[PDB]
Amino acid sequence: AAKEVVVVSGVRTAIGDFGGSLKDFSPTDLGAKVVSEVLSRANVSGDAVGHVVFGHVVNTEPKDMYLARVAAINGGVAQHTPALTVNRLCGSGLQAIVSAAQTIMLGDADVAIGGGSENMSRAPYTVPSARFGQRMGDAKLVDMMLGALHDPFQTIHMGVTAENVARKYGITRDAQDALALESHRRAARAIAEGRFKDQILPISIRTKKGEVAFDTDEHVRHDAGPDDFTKLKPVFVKEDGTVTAGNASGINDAAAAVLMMSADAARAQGVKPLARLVAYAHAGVDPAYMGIGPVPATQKALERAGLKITDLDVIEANEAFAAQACAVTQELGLDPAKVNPNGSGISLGHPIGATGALITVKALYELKRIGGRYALVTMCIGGGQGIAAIFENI
Amino acid sequence: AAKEVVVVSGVRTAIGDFGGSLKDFSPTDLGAKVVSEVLSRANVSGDAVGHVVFGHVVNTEPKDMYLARVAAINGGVAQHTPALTVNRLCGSGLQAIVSAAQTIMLGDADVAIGGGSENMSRAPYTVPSARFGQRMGDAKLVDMMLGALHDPFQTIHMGVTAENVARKYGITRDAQDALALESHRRAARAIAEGRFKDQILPISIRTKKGEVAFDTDEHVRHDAGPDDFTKLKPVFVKEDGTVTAGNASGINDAAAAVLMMSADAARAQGVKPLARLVAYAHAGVDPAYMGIGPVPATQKALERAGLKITDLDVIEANEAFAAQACAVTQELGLDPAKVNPNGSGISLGHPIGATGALITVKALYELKRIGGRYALVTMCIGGGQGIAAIFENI
Amino acid sequence: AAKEVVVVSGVRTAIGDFGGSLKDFSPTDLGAKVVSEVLSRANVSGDAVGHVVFGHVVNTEPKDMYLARVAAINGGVAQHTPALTVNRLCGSGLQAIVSAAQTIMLGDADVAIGGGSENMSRAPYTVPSARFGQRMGDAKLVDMMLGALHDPFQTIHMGVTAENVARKYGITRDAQDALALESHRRAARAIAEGRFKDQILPISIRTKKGEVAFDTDEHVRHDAGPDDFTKLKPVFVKEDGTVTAGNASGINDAAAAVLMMSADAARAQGVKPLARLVAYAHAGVDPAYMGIGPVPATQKALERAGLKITDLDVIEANEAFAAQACAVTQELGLDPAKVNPNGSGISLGHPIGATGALITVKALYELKRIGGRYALVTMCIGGGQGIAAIFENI
Amino acid sequence: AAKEVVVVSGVRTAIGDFGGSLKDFSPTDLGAKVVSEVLSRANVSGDAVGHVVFGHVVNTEPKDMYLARVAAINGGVAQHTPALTVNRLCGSGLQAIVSAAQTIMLGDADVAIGGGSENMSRAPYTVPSARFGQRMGDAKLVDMMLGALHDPFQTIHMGVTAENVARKYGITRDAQDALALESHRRAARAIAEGRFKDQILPISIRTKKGEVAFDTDEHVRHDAGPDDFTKLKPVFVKEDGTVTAGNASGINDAAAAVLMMSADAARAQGVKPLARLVAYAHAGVDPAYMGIGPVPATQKALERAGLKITDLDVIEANEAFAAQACAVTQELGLDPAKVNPNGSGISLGHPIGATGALITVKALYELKRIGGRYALVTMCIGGGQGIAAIFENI
Ligand SMILES: CC(C)(COP(=O)(O)OP(=O)(O)OC[C@H]1O[C@@H](n2cnc3c(N)ncnc32)[C@H](O)[C@@H]1OP(=O)(O)O)[C@@H](O)C(=O)NCCC(=O)NCCS
Ligand SMILES: CC(C)(COP(=O)(O)OP(=O)(O)OC[C@H]1O[C@@H](n2cnc3c(N)ncnc32)[C@H](O)[C@@H]1OP(=O)(O)O)[C@@H](O)C(=O)NCCC(=O)NCCS
Ligand SMILES: CC(C)(COP(=O)(O)OP(=O)(O)OC[C@H]1O[C@@H](n2cnc3c(N)ncnc32)[C@H](O)[C@@H]1OP(=O)(O)O)[C@@H](O)C(=O)NCCC(=O)NCCS
Ligand SMILES: CC(C)(COP(=O)(O)OP(=O)(O)OC[C@H]1O[C@@H](n2cnc3c(N)ncnc32)[C@H](O)[C@@H]1OP(=O)(O)O)[C@@H](O)C(=O)NCCC(=O)NCCS
Repeated sequence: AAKEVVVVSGVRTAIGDFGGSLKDFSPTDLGAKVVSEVLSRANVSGDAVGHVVFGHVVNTEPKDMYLARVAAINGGVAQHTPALTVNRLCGSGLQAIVSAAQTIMLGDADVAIGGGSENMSRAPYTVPSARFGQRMGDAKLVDMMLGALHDPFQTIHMGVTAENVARKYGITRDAQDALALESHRRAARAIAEGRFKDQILPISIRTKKGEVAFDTDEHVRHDAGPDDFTKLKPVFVKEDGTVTAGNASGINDAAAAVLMMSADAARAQGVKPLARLVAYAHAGVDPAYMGIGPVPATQKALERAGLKITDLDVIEANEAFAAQACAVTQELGLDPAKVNPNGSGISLGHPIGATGALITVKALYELKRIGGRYALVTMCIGGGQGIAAIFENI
Repeated sequence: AAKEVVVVSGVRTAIGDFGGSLKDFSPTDLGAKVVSEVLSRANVSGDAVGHVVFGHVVNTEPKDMYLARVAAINGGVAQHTPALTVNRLCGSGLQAIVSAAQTIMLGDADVAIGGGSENMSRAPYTVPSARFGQRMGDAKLVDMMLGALHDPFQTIHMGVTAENVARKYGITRDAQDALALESHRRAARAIAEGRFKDQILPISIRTKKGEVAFDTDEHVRHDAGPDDFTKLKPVFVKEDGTVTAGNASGINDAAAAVLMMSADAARAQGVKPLARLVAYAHAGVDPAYMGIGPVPATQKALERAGLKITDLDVIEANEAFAAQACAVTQELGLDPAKVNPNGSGISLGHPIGATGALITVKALYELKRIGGRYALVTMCIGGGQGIAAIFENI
Repeated sequence: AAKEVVVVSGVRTAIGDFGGSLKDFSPTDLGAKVVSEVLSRANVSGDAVGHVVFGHVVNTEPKDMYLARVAAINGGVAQHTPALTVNRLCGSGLQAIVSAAQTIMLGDADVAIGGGSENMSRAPYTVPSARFGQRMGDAKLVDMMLGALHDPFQTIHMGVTAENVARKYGITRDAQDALALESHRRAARAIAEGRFKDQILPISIRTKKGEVAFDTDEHVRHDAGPDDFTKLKPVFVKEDGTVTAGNASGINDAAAAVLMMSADAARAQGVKPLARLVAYAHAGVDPAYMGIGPVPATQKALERAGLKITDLDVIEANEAFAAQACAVTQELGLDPAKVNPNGSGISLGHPIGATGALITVKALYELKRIGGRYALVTMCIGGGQGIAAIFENI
Repeated sequence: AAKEVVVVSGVRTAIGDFGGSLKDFSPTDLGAKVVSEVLSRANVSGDAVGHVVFGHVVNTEPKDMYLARVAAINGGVAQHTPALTVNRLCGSGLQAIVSAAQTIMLGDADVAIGGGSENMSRAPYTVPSARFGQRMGDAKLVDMMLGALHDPFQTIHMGVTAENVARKYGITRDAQDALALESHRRAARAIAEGRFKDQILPISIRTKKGEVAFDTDEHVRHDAGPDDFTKLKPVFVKEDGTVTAGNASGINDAAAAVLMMSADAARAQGVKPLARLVAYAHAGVDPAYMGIGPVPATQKALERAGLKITDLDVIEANEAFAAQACAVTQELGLDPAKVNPNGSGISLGHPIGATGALITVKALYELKRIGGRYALVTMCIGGGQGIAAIFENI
């Protein structure tokens, strides 16, 4: 049998807007900041880490091809610790946590860090013709940010797959704008009641008026009213459109990480843990319907966990698009009060490579706030996949 | 305990030169070719795959951020199969195989494909200032290929870290050029004797003279003598250099993959496999001496396998630079006659993300050629890492 | 002897700021607008124009290589009229007027249009490596705007030559900021008293609040006080600097044109002319001291005209930099009250390719306002030249 | 009246192919070479030049906006000499000579240099969105070479306007290919007989094999037969095409210049000159039929010279496309045996901005070869123009 994996500590940055407060912080900078902090929060020496795994999708500079290693080293981890970067698109952050946990499960390590880091503001343009030349004719500057949001098979924006999911599963424009408005309100509540304070690492943003601490998710609209959403126009299809800029998640910058140990190593260190890993699962779906990826992934994870949907006190199911999150809640039969209690992608943002690790942090801190037992963390994946993990508060 | 992992089939493309015969084949195109071919070789249906993992470092286009999923789908793997892309720099190809093997070891899958794909000819240039503009003053087009070959801490070419290793471990220029020459002669002999024919998937390269079959590693110099290497000048340092273009590996394009099954699925199907996985290990080292990463990784892997250096019949240790390949062989006490019996990176090329999977294929087919039992696959990793795996012919 | 050249009509746009009101109007768009207007103001059929010549330096798109022809055709000139684009850097606009006048002097035409057009906001970046490729290493995005402001011989900004002129000719920082402040005030006066109303062609700038007329030179600071200038720091040299962002001309967008006829053709058309051409002259100087180009050019033009500095009632001597305009006024012994009566480059802006034609328009309308006889129009030229023209009110 | 203009000396480079032997020589480098050489040929001191005018269309770098001044200064012309760059598209080279001649005709100078320089291999790509950014979505790298070959009104390649002229003037494919073949044979004969040796300035082209002399127009096919042109397909229209790569001119790199003096300065110095300028003329035509621009220009020039078609011993009418070159010869009634006796754009190449000056040199040296008296130099101009000049051997 495989060893048990304990999550001793976790942290996240505040989520920055596209072109906002974190646009000057590279992904390796953010990665290192969260690495150093989870080491501190867990009281673990950087010399005792067995593995580092980071999720990350859009390379913004050469260093990013070394992201996990740079975040680890500059985060204070000894140079003898291996470092891996993983890309499962929007699930990369949770995948990183899964991969790090596997090294503990398999006995290759008894300490491992799993996280993600992404700065979409710094997403580059590429010139595929620049190495060997165009010779003649106009060439293209390729938007790698928009390219990461396009299905590679039909070359359609991820939002077109959201419309496919809305049409197929019967999700109205009214229903989408409902989830969007509430998400903003739950998040505004969370920021007001301070539910995010402990999990967020503040970052001093060197402004010209003197430094200021960036410690609040800036995508949230605190004045949210339903007219703000009904006035918007569908962005991804010309006819019979329903997905808008308002009911679809933002594009954002952020990083997050968790530190994990084997059950034995955590016992022998007097660390007060957040939770323990119960199970995980992966699934693939039709790429044209990638939004409902979380449904089979969540169902397989419950099977491995020996649990039922009704045992889940906290559900972090990323709101990539209101169109698909409604169908996920509907097809699984979830209690919308237990799903994204404090908002998600629509309100908080979607720093794709980091989202999976970031919402794992949310789920665990929510479990402590409410004294719950089981949390589900799931999200959809461009190209047609889903990923899901279940944690137990302890 | 952990389930035994069987490698039933493997394949690689021939290795194309920089700007050479595969310059027109995208990484996802190459990846799909090898996926479809390992499936046919293992006699496994595209609908029966538990997981796909591909190593890949330098994104050449948006599709590449979906590389594993595009290679799997366009290789004929059903859409219900999860796909993951991993980046551990030059170790990514072998990491992909380890990651895929781990899903079998952990029971999440009984069939998994591990591979790697890289086209360095198609490595792009980025424009960091394109999205938000430069306003005034010259800007830069950033070479992402060279970027992937620069240590991200000191911002020095990997070749400089090769000089550090040569200096520290007493690897003379004469010794480096002797290894480089012997690598070309071994590869030229392997080509002439047809040792690679079975493991190579031909690719039809549309030429204006009509289609021709690309099936021979074109970086190899078949009439090389010692003077061809002595005449070259050091390329990476201005003073006291030893590393030349001739005793450094090439930059290349290729793909490779292997198909793995749980031992029980292999028994039941009645396959005639290549090998079983015995053990694997990772290691981190000083980034400035990344070339000796294989030493601690190989030692940790022999420990886990309960094996000794003398039990190894075949060794594929990638020749990133003769400077480090010599130090690796010297520090572990390996027989140079058993190390890379048919050449390696200096003569065949180094298609970064695919090399680890590619040389695994080479190792297993060489085991079959000599009736050997154990093979070691190991390689150094930029940023200061090593990776190693041991296979048993069965 | 050579025929006499009459200026029957002229016009200019308001001068736009770098990134300001005209950033969406290409140079051929502005060129055509001023072409059509001078035809109207002169009551000349587009079928009766013998030549069109336009000055223009920085190509912003392929069309600009056809600038004179596009401005003429889209401006309403018949397709049988030849069209020439000329580049004498900052003197291009006056050069265009000179070249057009020469066709009348030589009897090749008895109707000709001379003008200039420039949009520095739309100045492009180039990629010299893009046609045949960089192969490897970082390449450069070249700022063609900044490149046009750099001396091609020593590769120094035009402002460094201003410091050379200030040092050599004894122009203090106090003296420079004095001319700068007054220039802004004279211009603010001119805008207030409406002196520019008749010469300016308004351009409707399609805003989202409904269209608005852009008819006022927007570089001018109406609140100008000497502390605004003394607080600034020298921009072009680190030591012993004196040229600042405040005493140096702006970079701007604008177009202007004049319509000219032979004396006979103007007689036989009942056109009420602005002025007639008296003489012109060219000079070259040390490129490192290009600022004092106007001095020898003005002296040679007076010789050809048979006039003295004291016969000039209006002087338009472009204020490229306060450092050089002070030396020009000083070395020629000019009455600063007669020099730039309504401001110049520092206050109004410097749309380089159009400036020469634009300030000719100013000089002629000032001659009418004050009932004067002779006007001088001169300017310095990057690379080390000067150009000057003298007109007579009639 | 106007002063008589004497061409005392002329020179050209050999014409390099696109991406060929002159790809590494900037336009200002080529311009300076010919400037220094016409000075040496005329036996005139660099300090005795009244004006310099250079034709140039496609800026390859910032220096090119200073092209005439850089060519003059680096050609050894004293800095007191004014320098002007002119752009009349393919007519720029001849326009430069006319503009320079006009300063002599008008008395502003007794010595002037007229030339042209273009390196199309070095034509750049622009990035219109680089300065202020693209924010989101793909952008373009704009090919400025192709841009200079597109009519700016209908946005069609010049080759499409060649089809219009072929259609309208009944120029068959057979007739176009007959002209193209004969052009190569005439040029190949001229090379073999050494007719160009005296007029060509060799350029040492630094090769890895050692420096070699570039002194032969390398676009010429010396073993061409009718089948080489009949096999080619139309390149510019999808239906009913006639214009091919074989019967269209090349895109090329070269420079040329001539040195002119007033007749009195030539008398006094005792030079042995090439020719005197007799007359010149311009014309505009329908942009869609720009290929017949030379017809009205040549007619207007013969009128001014008081000459007839039959008085012309030599004719250099640039072969932009055989389609228009045939129509030009047909519409004026020229003897094809006198038109381009040694080839033209189809065989020798078409280095846009330099062609007009280059073929002037060719015309004057051919006059000396046959003891002819009068030469016509004419060419069509994109945008719908023509230019023509007549010279007398003396
Ligand atoms: C939906 C999408 C196309 C919108 O992008 P955008 O237009 O650039 O977003 P912006 O905030 O800059 O502008 C949207 C406009 O809608 C309006 N809007 C958006 N959300 C709103 C809200 N909650 N309330 C009121 N108005 C809103 C804004 O006023 C805004 O107007 P402005 O541009 O004048 O400021 C883009 O965010 C997207 O692609 N989302 C999906 C991302 C994705 O695929 N993630 C991975 C999937 S797993
Ligand atoms: C060393 C390096 C900078 C050379 O770049 P390159 O110029 O593109 O290399 P090429 O093989 O294409 O050609 C180099 C020149 O040396 C010569 N050359 C190459 N191999 C040779 C050999 N075995 N013998 C003699 N000459 C050789 C080539 O002929 C060529 O000369 P030429 O132009 O006259 O034909 C580059 O290959 C490199 O960086 N290698 C290291 C790869 C790496 O970092 N891998 C991962 C690190 S863990
Ligand atoms: C001088 C030069 C380097 C300054 O460029 P710039 O810094 O981009 O100009 P900007 O207006 O954007 O900024 C200048 C700053 O100085 C200050 N400044 C400039 N002029 C000022 C004035 N008249 N009053 C108060 N402040 C002023 C501004 O506040 C401004 O601050 P901000 O950036 O926060 O807004 C540039 O305009 C230049 O090159 N001028 C010469 C052009 C030339 O060579 N022409 C051809 C010669 S023949
Ligand atoms: C026509 C045009 C589009 C062709 O572009 P190109 O492909 O770069 O032309 P190239 O000469 O380099 O080669 C073209 C192909 O035709 C062939 N070719 C060229 N000339 C040939 C000839 N005389 N006979 C047979 N074949 C010929 C080349 O060999 C080559 O084939 P390959 O690749 O197998 O070697 C381009 O030359 C053009 O636009 N010309 C018009 C120029 C112009 O506009 N001047 C100003 C207008 S006023």
